[PDB]
Amino acid sequence: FSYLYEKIINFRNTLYDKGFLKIKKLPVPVISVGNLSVGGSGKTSFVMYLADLLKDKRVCILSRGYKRKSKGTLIVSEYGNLKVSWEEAGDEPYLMAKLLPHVSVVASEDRYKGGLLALEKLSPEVFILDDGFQHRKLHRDLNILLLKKKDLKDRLLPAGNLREPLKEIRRADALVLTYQEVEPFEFFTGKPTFKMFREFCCLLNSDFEEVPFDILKEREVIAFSGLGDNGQFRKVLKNLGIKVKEFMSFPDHYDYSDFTPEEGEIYLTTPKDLIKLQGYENVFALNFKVKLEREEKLKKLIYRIFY
Ligand SMILES: Nc1ncnc2c1ncn2[C@@H]1O[C@H](COP(=O)(O)OP(=O)(O)O)[C@@H](O)[C@H]1O
Ligand SMILES: [Cl-]
Ligand SMILES: [Mg+2]
Repeated sequence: FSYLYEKIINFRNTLYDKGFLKIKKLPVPVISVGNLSVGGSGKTSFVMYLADLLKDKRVCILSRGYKRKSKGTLIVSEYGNLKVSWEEAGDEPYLMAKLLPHVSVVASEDRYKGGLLALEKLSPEVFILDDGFQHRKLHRDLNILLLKKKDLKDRLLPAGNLREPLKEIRRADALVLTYQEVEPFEFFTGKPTFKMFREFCCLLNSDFEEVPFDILKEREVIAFSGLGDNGQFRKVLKNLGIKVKEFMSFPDHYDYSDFTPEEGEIYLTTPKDLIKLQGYENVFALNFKVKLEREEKLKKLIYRIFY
C-alpha cells in the first residue's frame, strides 16, 4: 500500500507546490521544526534548544497535541504558567511547557487557529511549529528539517517509516542532522546544514531536580522509556557505561497508568517519561544539553525572519 499512500502524498505536495492549496500566514514570524519519518528525531529537544536561543523574544510553541484528553484549541502554558495536566496537553507539549518556564505553549490541530488565539491572548513575537514540516497550510518563514542517518535508507509508510519521500527535503531552508552522538553521519545538499549532538551530562530526580549520578554507582538500574524509538535510549545507556539489569520498552506516549515500581530498585528513564511519574521516589531521568555545530551561523539565519 506504500504505493498509494505515496500517490496521495505526492498529489498533496504537488497541489501545494503549484499553489492549488491555500497557504495561510500569521502576522508574526513562524519557524517550523519537523522531520520526515515517524519514530523520533530530536524534534522536541530541538524545539527546546531553539526556544532557548530566542530567550529575548516572546515565544509561543504551536503543537498538534498528540493523543491528549482535550479538544479544539488549547493553551497549555502562558509564559511558563502551566494550565493543564500532562494528560490534557499531550506529553511533548507538556514537557516543553514544563522545561521552558519563559515560553507559551498552544495545542491545536489547526496551527493557524492556534496562532490567532495565541496572538489575541499572549501577543507572542515568534511562533515555533512543533512538528510542522508536513503542515504546509501554515506559512513558515524558516523551515527547519531534522534528518537522522536512518531516514536516508528508509521508505514510505506503511512499508517503512517515511511520511514523505526524501525528495521533499527540498522544502527545507535549513537541515539539522541529529543523533550525531550515537549515529554520526554526513549529508551535503548545499543547504545550510547543522550537526546536532546531545550531551548527556545530568540526572534528574522525579521532582525534576538535578542530582549527581552518585546514586548509579555499583548499582544496576531497571531502565525503560516510551519514545518514538526506545532503541536509541537503550544504546545511549550502553555507551555511557550505565549498568542496566533490565529494559522495558513501552509504546510512544505511554501513560504509565499501571506502572508500579518494585521496592529497593532504581529506575532510569527520560524526561518525557518522568513527567508522568512525578513524585515516584526511586525513578530518575537521564538529561542532556543540545549542542549545535556552527550555532553562530544558525542564529544569524534565525534572526533574518524578524526583518
Ligand atoms: N536518548 C535519550 N536520552 C534521554 N531522553 C530522551 C532520549 N531520547 C528521547 N528522550 C526524551 O524524549 C523526548 C523526545 O521524544 P522522542 O519520541 O525521542 O522524539 P521526538 O522529539 O522526535 O518526538 C526528548 O525531549 C527527551 O525528553
Ligand atoms: Cl531527543
Ligand atoms: Mg514525537
